[PDB]
Amino acid sequence: KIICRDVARGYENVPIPCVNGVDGEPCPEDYKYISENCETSTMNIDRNITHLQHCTCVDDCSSSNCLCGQLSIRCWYDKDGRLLQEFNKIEPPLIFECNQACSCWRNCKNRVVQSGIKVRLQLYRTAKMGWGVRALQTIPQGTFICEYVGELISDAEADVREDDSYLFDLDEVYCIDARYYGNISRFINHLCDPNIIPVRVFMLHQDLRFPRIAFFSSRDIRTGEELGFDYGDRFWDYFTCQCGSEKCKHSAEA
Ligand SMILES: Nc1ncnc2c1ncn2[C@@H]1O[C@H](CSCC[C@H](N)C(=O)O)[C@@H](O)[C@H]1O
Ligand SMILES: [Zn+2]
Ligand SMILES: [Zn+2]
Ligand SMILES: [Zn+2]
Ligand SMILES: [Zn+2]
Repeated sequence: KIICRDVARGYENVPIPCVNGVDGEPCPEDYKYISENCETSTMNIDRNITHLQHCTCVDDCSSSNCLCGQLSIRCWYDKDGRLLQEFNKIEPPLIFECNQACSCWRNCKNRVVQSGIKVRLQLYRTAKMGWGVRALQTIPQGTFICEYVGELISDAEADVREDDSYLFDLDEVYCIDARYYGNISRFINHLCDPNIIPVRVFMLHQDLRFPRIAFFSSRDIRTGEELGFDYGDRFWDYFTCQCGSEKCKHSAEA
């Protein structure tokens, strides 16, 4: 049987199994699973602790006076760590989580992304799109899913790389390249009917060149459902969409 118990090798809060019920391809081995972003050449990230804006809260950061919440416009997390229904899912705001400069505790309410993966996912072989990721549980709208993790590289570097299949733009542009080093998010396919959205988030640094990319569910997700986001019209403008949705706008057909 083609199967891996945990492609993350214990690095995430939960296992991420792999299965293939479709064809003869073994679990992918042509990359290195990493749970946090890496660098090869240095990006010279502004890690200066004194450049962090931070809050003075000594409660759990649930009040509207939390500076970090104000930097985000408001804290968009409800009491359970889910995005509020009012969250702009078309044009998400930048999220500034609490950090090591804040007065609050590490368990405050403004630290969802930095607390890591909580939902049960599976790497699996799709019918027509290669590998994909699907839910092994129901997941309410607004739930943090996973971060787009990979190798941070410059625009000029991305421009000369052989394989652009695993690039996520941090638009002056830097990219996250998950080709050689990446997490579960490298396997998330494009869907014309998407159920997750990427959100830019700041945690341990606030170097605006380098937002981290957090996927949140955009609606309730059912068990077994493939996870997917909108790669965008510019990406689509070699191969055509196989999402198979009645709404597909990028197939060879339509
Ligand atoms: N909607 C879609 N239709 C056809 N291919 C898709 C797709 N979304 C993603 N892909 C494929 O997946 C690549 C992005 S990386 C996503 C994981 C990939 N399916 C894998 O097996 O490793 C794209 O280059 C394309 O090959
Ligand atoms: Zn606060
Ligand atoms: Zn806080
Ligand atoms: Zn704070
Ligand atoms: Zn489609």
